[PDB]
Amino acid sequence: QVDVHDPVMTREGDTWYLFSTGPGITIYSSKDRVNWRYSDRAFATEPTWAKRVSPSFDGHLWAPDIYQHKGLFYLYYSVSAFGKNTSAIGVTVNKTLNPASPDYRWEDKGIVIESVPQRDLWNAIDPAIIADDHGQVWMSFGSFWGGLKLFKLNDDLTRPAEPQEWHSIAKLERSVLMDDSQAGSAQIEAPFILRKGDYYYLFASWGLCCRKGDSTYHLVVGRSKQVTGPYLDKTGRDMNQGGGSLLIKGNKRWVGLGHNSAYTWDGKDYLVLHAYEAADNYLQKLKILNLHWDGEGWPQVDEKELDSYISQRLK
Repeated sequence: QVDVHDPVMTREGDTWYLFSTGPGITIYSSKDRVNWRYSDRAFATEPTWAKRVSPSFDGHLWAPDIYQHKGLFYLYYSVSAFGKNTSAIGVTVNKTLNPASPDYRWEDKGIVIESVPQRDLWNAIDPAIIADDHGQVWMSFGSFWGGLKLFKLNDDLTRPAEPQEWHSIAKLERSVLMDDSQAGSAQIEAPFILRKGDYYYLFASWGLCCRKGDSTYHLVVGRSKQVTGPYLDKTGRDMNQGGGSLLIKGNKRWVGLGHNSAYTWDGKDYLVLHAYEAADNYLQKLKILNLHWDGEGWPQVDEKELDSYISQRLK
């Protein structure tokens, strides 16, 4: 199976592209969303500014997002360090995703936004891009600290619009009296927003990833009429006060899962995530699940598809 973390996806013409946390942002390609061949790393080495944001930076970019805009491909990515909020989200652009195309090259546009310890009570990782009905485009992001944020992008989608317009969209408990440089116990990260019908649906990941056997990582969801919130769960609780309705959690076979994306392709909806295979040393694996919608306007997935979806890494 294809091992990925924090997977996003897009489609250029007839081929699917997948992007994963990994060196330079790992890129895979597939004509059927099942059998995946390696395509490229977006960055050969790393972004030139990466080390001054995060001195210890190991070469692994985190938590990508892929967004199509005015004929161009915008790939957001995160530079960070483990357990810290010395982080930034960058964006690099391409005219195409086909590596053998002469127009293929990724150009770095640099830092969209950066978090600084003791200044910011948020962590500048885990971008997701969403457009609204008024021609505006927003970035949602965040992990731990004071939770998840939404801000308006400027016209080229490389920086916050000025003047700035920000909105908190999901949070868990934290006292400001805590050391600002510490992650805290607000185990929440990785917003993803999908427009469906009259609602925007905010997915987030709760609990702890990356922890083999002790991983409690799972997905919750809420929904809002406006992209800027408030996102309420099934019981009517704002996600800004720790609301969020269980979408999918793990079992004996898949211990922890999350950091999801979500897409509408050819009139059908899909959930894209990673899940830790307990029979394979808890190694993250791509899972694509059919995303359904009940008669009350809430998403639903069949967890058995954690087993029935079996990706294949080709050579």
